[PDB]
Amino acid sequence: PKSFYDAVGGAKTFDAIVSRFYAQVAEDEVLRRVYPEDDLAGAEERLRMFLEQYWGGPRTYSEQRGHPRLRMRHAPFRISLIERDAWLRCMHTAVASIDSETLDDEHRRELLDYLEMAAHSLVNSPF
Amino acid sequence: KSFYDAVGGAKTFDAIVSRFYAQVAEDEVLRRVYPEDDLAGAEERLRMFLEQYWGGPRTYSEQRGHPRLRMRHAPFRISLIERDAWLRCMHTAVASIDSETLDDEHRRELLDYLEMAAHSLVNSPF
Amino acid sequence: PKSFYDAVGGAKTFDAIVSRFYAQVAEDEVLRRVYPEDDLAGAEERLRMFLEQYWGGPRTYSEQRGHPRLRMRHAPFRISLIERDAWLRCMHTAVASIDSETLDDEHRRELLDYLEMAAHSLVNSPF
Amino acid sequence: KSFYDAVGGAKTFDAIVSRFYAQVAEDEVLRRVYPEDDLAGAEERLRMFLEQYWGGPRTYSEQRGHPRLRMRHAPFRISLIERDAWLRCMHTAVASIDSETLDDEHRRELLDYLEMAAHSLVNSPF
Amino acid sequence: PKSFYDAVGGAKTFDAIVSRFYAQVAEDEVLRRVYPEDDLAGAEERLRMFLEQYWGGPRTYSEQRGHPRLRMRHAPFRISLIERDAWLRCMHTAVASIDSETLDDEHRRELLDYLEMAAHSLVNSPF
Amino acid sequence: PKSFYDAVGGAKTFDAIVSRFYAQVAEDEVLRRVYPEDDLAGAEERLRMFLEQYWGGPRTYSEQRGHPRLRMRHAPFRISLIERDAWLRCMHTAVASIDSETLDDEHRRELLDYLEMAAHSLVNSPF
Amino acid sequence: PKSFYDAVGGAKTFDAIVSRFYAQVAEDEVLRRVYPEDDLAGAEERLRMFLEQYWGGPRTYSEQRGHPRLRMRHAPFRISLIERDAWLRCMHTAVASIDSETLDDEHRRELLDYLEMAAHSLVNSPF
Amino acid sequence: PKSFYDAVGGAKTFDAIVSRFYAQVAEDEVLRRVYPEDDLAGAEERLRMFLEQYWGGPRTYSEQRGHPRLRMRHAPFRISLIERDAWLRCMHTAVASIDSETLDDEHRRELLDYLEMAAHSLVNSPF
Amino acid sequence: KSFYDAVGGAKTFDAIVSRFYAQVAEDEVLRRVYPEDDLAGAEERLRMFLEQYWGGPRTYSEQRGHPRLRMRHAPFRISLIERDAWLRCMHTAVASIDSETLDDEHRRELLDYLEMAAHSLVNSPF
Amino acid sequence: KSFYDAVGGAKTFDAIVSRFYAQVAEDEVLRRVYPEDDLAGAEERLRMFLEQYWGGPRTYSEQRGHPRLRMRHAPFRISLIERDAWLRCMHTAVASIDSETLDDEHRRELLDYLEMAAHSLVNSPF
Amino acid sequence: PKSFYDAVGGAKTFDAIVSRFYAQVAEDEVLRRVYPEDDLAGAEERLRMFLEQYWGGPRTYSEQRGHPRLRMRHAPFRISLIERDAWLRCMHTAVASIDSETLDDEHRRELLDYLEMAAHSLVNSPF
Amino acid sequence: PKSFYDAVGGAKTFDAIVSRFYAQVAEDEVLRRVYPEDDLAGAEERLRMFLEQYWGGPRTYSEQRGHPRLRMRHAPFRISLIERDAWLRCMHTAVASIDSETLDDEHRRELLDYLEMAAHSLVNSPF
Ligand code: HEM
Ligand code: HEM
Ligand code: HEM
Ligand code: HEM
Ligand code: HEM
Ligand code: HEM
Ligand code: HEM
Ligand code: HEM
Ligand code: HEM
Ligand code: HEM
Ligand code: HEM
Ligand code: HEM
Ligand SMILES: [C-]#N
Ligand SMILES: [C-]#N
Ligand SMILES: [C-]#N
Ligand SMILES: [C-]#N
Ligand SMILES: [C-]#N
Ligand SMILES: [C-]#N
Repeated sequence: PKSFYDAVGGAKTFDAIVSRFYAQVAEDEVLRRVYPEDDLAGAEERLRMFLEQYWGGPRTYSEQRGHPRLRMRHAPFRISLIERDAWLRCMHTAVASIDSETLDDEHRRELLDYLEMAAHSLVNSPF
Repeated sequence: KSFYDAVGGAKTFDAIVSRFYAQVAEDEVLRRVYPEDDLAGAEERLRMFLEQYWGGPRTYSEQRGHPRLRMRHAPFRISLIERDAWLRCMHTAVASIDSETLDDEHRRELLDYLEMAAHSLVNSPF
Repeated sequence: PKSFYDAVGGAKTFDAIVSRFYAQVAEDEVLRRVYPEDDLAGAEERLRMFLEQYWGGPRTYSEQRGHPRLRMRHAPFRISLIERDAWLRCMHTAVASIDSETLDDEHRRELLDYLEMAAHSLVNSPF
Repeated sequence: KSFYDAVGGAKTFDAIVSRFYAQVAEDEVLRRVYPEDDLAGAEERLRMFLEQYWGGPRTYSEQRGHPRLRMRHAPFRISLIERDAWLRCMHTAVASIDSETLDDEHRRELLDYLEMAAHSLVNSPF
Repeated sequence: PKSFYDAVGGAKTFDAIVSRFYAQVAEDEVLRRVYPEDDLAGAEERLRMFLEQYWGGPRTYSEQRGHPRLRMRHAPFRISLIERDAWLRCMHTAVASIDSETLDDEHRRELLDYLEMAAHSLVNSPF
Repeated sequence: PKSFYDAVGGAKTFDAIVSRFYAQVAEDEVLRRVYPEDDLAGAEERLRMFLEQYWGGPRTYSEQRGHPRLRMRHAPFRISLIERDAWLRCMHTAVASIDSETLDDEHRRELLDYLEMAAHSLVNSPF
Repeated sequence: PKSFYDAVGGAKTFDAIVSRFYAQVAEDEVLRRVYPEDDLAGAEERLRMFLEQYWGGPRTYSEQRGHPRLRMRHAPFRISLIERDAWLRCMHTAVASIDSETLDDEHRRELLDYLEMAAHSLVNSPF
Repeated sequence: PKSFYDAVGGAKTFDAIVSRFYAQVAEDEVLRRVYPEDDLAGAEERLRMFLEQYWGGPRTYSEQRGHPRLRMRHAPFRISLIERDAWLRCMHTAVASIDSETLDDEHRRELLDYLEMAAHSLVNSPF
Repeated sequence: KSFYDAVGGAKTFDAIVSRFYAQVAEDEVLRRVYPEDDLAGAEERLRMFLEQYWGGPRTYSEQRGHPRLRMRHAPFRISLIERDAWLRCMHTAVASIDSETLDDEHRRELLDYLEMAAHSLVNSPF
Repeated sequence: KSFYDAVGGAKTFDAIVSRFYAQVAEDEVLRRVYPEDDLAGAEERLRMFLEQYWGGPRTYSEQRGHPRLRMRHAPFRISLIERDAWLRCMHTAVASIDSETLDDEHRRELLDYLEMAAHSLVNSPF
Repeated sequence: PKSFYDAVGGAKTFDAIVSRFYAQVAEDEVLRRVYPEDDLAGAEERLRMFLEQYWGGPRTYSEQRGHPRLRMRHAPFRISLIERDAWLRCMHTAVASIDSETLDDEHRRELLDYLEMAAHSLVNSPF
Repeated sequence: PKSFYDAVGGAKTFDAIVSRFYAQVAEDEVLRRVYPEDDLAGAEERLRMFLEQYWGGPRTYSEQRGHPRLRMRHAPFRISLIERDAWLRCMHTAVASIDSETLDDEHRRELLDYLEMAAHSLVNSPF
């Protein structure tokens, strides 16, 4: 279709990204100890639902979670440039794992531009 | 041989669920409850769920994860009235399938399942 | 202008109501099992913040928790008429413990009418 | 006026549940699922629950604690067959109450609840 | 004659089936959400012990856990055809991983017949 | 037949005993440290159900929990004479709180003889 | 005499400071974008209660608001260096309006050192 | 009585102080949110053991816990003047509950002086 | 009647444990493991524990809390050697009590208990 | 170098444990506590544990998992009577092993251990 | 270069040993049941920290945790010869994975000699 | 280049800054009392790695040190306003030792703003 979500391959693509992302998080010395060790599956699910929604996919995230209120969702954690950069490192790996046939050069840039902006907007701590 | 295969698999479930969701679209009661405009996503997810439920492809759980139907319906006020409207549309959809595709035994099992599941999802007094 | 909140004695009144409500809950065969055993302090605080906001007091609740989304916040719990009635019993006890000088008949009635309707609107289970 | 008082309260619920459980005793399907002999305790617990549910005395939760119906039914295999037999018996018991006592709207409300609750408690394929 | 347990290679075989089953579970989007994430080792062991006993091996299971009472042990979980099918998928691959020298065609048949019947018997939910 | 259960006032009596016992348990320097502190309500309920069943009341305990297997259910805890004595002190207080019209002298003596014997039977540790 | 609160003039002084502070906030281009849009009366009350309690005066703050969680209560708002500085300007203005007889050199310096450290510590945003 | 501990009545006195102190904590708006709600028995016990040891009594505290290292022990907690003042308020109440024959004016003063100083030494946060 | 009362109550326990801890002070193996000087506190706590264990006053748990003997012995290296020295001191202390106070059956019961308890507290290979 | 190898390894532990469990089968006290008939699995598991404990093969943990002996003995009432019967039978078994295979130092070390462990496993006043 | 820590490659080497140790622990049937499943990252971190300090590197361990007090750290666990042997197997594998260029034959002997003596010193249980 | 780290000269710049910083600490009357007593070599290395990572350089800090827990890591040390100011003096001196060609006015301002905020936020002591 027309939606960014469908253009990039819909649910299959977002599951692939968020899934490979959280696998990176597991091996990430920084983020390993940020994400609640006991709730890894649920965390992945919420991030996927959110990104699906954001890019014009299902609006399930909002029905389940409310307005994103990301600032307040991340308030429990001390996110400095170090966490921001680790998150982006993991996400860049995840996104780079998607072939160019599925994910355009134009769609890739748009996505990465958003992620880069969003991650910085959520920094809430000097260390 | 799975139920899914026995009843004609993908074509049958697409026929049922597309006919069901075409009805929802024109149903006063249900239009009020389903998200406001394009029911394309709702149709896809329902179809995928039923296909996996009856032994077909596992693409529902692949795309939506472990089923948590009560929680997924929780945002919506499903009273007896919505339940009955849903069941009417679904009975209509199933009735559109011929006896050669969906034999009497499989028809009864499918309908028995859907009625009880629909009752089990009622989550609101109004 | 005079707010319902100030008219009824503000923070002090709402703290009396909610604390006494939560003390009744602990004593209630139905409800003591519903409220998470390990988070009664926070639970009490969130209800208090919500009610203070609803009735014209501080708007901290919305800042901290977003839109009330009460249906989704109660979704984790099977609330039938039995839990609704037990909730109203406890709340009625709590409200009755406020004197009439503080909470006059008119404001008492308005409060109780709201709580009755709100409790009825949160029923989400047959049993 | 609670629903409980409107329909005649304890007198009515004892009449409904007495007549219900008298049928259970002779229903081969249900006789097999209920504990093997004296159905007095099962009758008393179902009656107490219904009385509390509809706004009467709190004896049920005082004696039984917070309602946990799915878990309390979990030891028993309640398939569609048991559900239907339970419902048949309940309808038959409710039909014994006159219209002066249980008017049309209340009768409908009660039956609607019981049908929905029974579907919601099915917990076995056979 | 020989026990079923000894005939198929006893503890080593049952350990292999159940550990491979449990690794499949972790990679199963349906089932990884159903098994308590904090208790996977203990859950594996209990299944292992049950199976060893059922097939004529050590009766430690009964000593430690009492009668199987599998219906009540599974009551805490909503097991529909979806979870039943996912369980059978994971178990089928685990069993398939045992070679024919260890696990006869006749024995393999008998084991699988039982697991398929038992998994179906434990469905307790419409969804 | 007349059950001991009915003779001593049935569900109401057993609820009063077990509820008062557990309130003693909370003020007990020995026992408050033995009972998992996040599970006191479920603990109270299971003991109530067992005691109702033992004395000829509802057989719900057996349905929900199987055979009592009290030895194996207390195996997780180090029960020495110190814990036995503390348990009995609290239970004696709880039983003493029931009036003589509800619980007459001979039923009281029978109930207490059983509890004393049962408490001693669950001793599993030297300290 | 004894407490910092009494030494500096108590309720009188803190009302003078915070009222003058929050009258500054109302006209402040930076801060009016961050404080909740209209009536700053509740904001002033809460800040004043907090400061009064912090310095050893009445415990009204915690009685009405609970245990201080300043980071979380500020988390809804974007407090960058710009807002921190703006807040400190208003506060320095407010403190400078108190004469030396009421707030002597020693207490003035102590107060301002604290406010400086506190404000810096509440920065939670890059922009 | 030659040791401070013995002079003031030993174990009985210290149990009474710390017991009553912890009861005050539970009623304290500031402090009940600071002490982990699932570990109150243990926390009371550790403080008792520490205080017994500090004042010339049993040296069990250091056997069990090592060197006090109170600063590091309190590092997980934001202790500002507000928490310091509330702790001291609860402790003054506890100490005041002991008669003067048991704890005479001279020992009371030494104990209070120490507790005031120690609470101040543990402040680690601006709010 | 409690074991505690049967053996003469406080006087007997004070006699046993005082004589026990007087031995400890001169036992080179035990002197090395008990904290370095005044064993008055250790003696008090052991006595209170044993008095409560055998049905006497609850002073032990009142002052010390719920018993956690393994954790309380954990700071100390109790090998077979320390276990045997402790047992010998206790045997010697118990032998100081006459048969009129501590009859043959209660003596055996006490000794059997101490032996079991002492073995269960060994926590070191050296 | 391993205690297991020093005492003659598999042959020795099979010798000790087989003769031990032969005694068990004929022991009134023990016969009552071990599972009612074929002591074959019990013998196997004890042997494997002792073998692993003393530095031999890891077959025990491979087949049985992390050791949890207290919990594994919990189902059985092991009073001092059962402890003493077990120890007698074990001492008999060990005494059937000659000094050249099990020298005086390894014998004492083995017996010290078995005594301590058996004492630590008493879990019942009767 | 000078300290043992530098001689063997410092932080890099110790991270490799401990990390590889903890991977072996996860596949050890004895030890995976001993280490708290919910705290593996922290466990590895604390062991790394301790070893780094012990061999003359950073003294962060003592700053954060105090004197090692390893007997008391291990008291919560039943460490018999079986656990001792499993630990040493895992650690020997981890150490053996370090090349002889990084870890001298003389430094390897010294490291392993310490580890073998320490593991034995921490045995605290018969089974 | 594009990362802050690269734009300001990367490894060379950070080594120069932190080398010059820690050379001062050694002879600083205030700071020498707070840093571990002798060889400030490890401290310097650790601070450098941290700042390099923080500004988008190598991840060597998290690789060797884990996730930043700066508050906890400074917890052992009494950092009042005096130590804060002494630290900032030494750091401002080190930063001033870098020429404008290497370290932009723009980048210098950003770096200094961060260091001031970070340092203020790490104050953990009244004295
Ligand atoms: C900047 C570094 C970030 C870190 C360290 C981080 C970390 C976390 C953590 C620890 C959680 C809680 C996990 C859970 O329990 O759900 C979370 C939640 C979440 N994050 Fe992030 N995150 C970062 C950035 C982002 C970004 C850039 C996005 C979107 C573009 C995002 C979207 C979400 C969503 C949608 C949730 C779930 C919110 C909910 O509960 O509904 N995060 N994040
Ligand atoms: C009782 C009457 C029912 C009503 C009024 C109802 C209504 C809805 C609505 C409004 C949604 C959200 C649609 C969207 O995504 O925009 C939904 C989702 C869904 N429904 Fe129903 N539904 C009913 C019964 C059922 C039954 C009986 C089933 C299957 C047995 C079912 C299966 C599903 C599934 C699989 C989803 C998607 C869940 C997810 O993956 O997020 N529903 N339903
Ligand atoms: C009908 C019976 C009700 C039951 C059984 C019930 C029970 C609960 C429970 C168990 C929670 C979770 C406690 C927590 O952790 O926060 C909760 C949350 C809450 N409830 Fe209720 N409740 C009922 C009705 C109401 C009503 C009538 C109101 C308002 C008038 C209300 C307002 C709230 C609020 C504001 C929260 C916190 C939501 C948040 O997280 O922000 N509840 N309730
Ligand atoms: C679906 C068909 C049903 C069947 C076959 C069934 C059967 C049973 C059985 C066998 C028991 C245990 C009886 C005993 O104590 O010996 C029971 C308990 C109970 N049932 Fe049902 N039941 C059904 C539906 C319902 C419904 C619809 C309700 C209420 C709306 C209900 C309410 C209860 C209550 C309150 C108990 C006692 C729970 C307790 O306090 O332990 N049942 N049922
Ligand atoms: C139908 C799909 C099934 C699902 C989703 C499922 C899931 C579960 C879960 C979540 C548990 C609790 C894990 C724990 O011990 O903490 C469990 C326990 C257990 N399951 Fe299943 N299971 C299924 C089928 C089966 C089958 C077919 C068998 C036997 C052939 C079985 C045997 C057991 C046993 C023996 C336990 C441990 C009971 C105890 O606590 O003693 N399960 N299962
Ligand atoms: C001798 C001292 C005793 C102690 C220290 C003790 C303690 C405990 C504890 C800690 C639990 C587990 C609570 C939980 O986490 O669920 C428990 C369970 C239970 N206890 Fe006791 N108990 C004692 C004696 C008794 C006696 C004498 C009886 C019967 C007269 C009894 C009956 C039960 C029952 C029925 C359960 C629930 C088992 C289940 O899970 O179904 N206990 N006890
Ligand atoms: C750094 C610059 C600061 C800014 C921009 C700021 C801004 C705000 C805002 C917008 C609110 C919510 C206002 C409302 O209720 O409508 C608030 C609340 C509050 N602030 Fe600040 N603040 C700052 C620093 C401080 C400092 C330094 C303190 C005390 C030392 C402080 C103490 C408080 C308190 C006690 C509350 C009320 C918390 C509650 O009970 O809900 N703030 N602040
Ligand atoms: C200044 C206000 C204080 C606050 C808010 C406070 C709070 C706390 C909290 C929350 C804990 C952890 C509870 C636990 O799990 O053990 C704790 C531990 C402890 N506190 Fe305090 N405390 C304060 C002052 C003091 C003072 C003045 C002393 C000594 C006179 C003290 C002695 C201790 C000891 C010995 C522990 C246990 C350390 C251990 O784990 O061994 N505290 N405190
Ligand atoms: C096995 C040989 C034993 C040795 C070497 C030993 C040694 C010790 C030592 C060194 C202490 C600390 C003394 C102090 O306060 O300075 C202690 C405490 C104690 N011991 Fe033993 N002990 C042994 C066996 C036993 C036995 C068999 C019992 C009781 C049956 C026992 C009961 C106690 C009690 C109640 C305490 C005080 C615990 C507390 O409240 O902190 N001990 N022991
Ligand atoms: C104190 C007297 C003892 C008695 C009466 C006793 C009795 C028993 C019994 C009845 C069983 C279950 C047998 C079966 O599987 O059918 C058992 C299991 C076992 N016993 Fe003992 N035992 C004693 C002491 C010991 C000692 C001292 C050890 C080792 C030092 C030991 C090691 C084991 C082991 C390893 C098992 C198998 C545990 C498992 O893997 O499931 N026992 N014992
Ligand atoms: C003998 C076999 C051993 C076993 C079974 C064992 C097991 C454990 C376990 C389960 C923990 C708790 C993990 C945690 O921190 O959550 C732990 C902690 C620890 N162990 Fe071991 N360990 C053994 C030997 C050793 C040895 C030989 C050393 C030193 C060379 C050591 C050093 C440590 C340290 C430093 C900690 C963390 C202490 C702290 O909390 O600060 N362990 N061990
Ligand atoms: C406020 C004034 C400060 C003082 C007095 C101070 C002092 C110290 C001291 C004494 C240490 C331990 C040194 C050692 O390992 O021997 C340390 C560690 C450290 N500091 Fe600071 N510091 C201050 C501010 C800062 C700031 C602003 C930063 C970064 C923006 C910082 C970053 C670090 C790092 C990364 C460590 C090592 C943490 C670790 O990996 O263990 N410090 N500091
Ligand atoms: C549902 N649709
Ligand atoms: C159900 N009766
Ligand atoms: C903040 N005011
Ligand atoms: C212990 N003495
Ligand atoms: C054990 N034998
Ligand atoms: C800190 N440096």
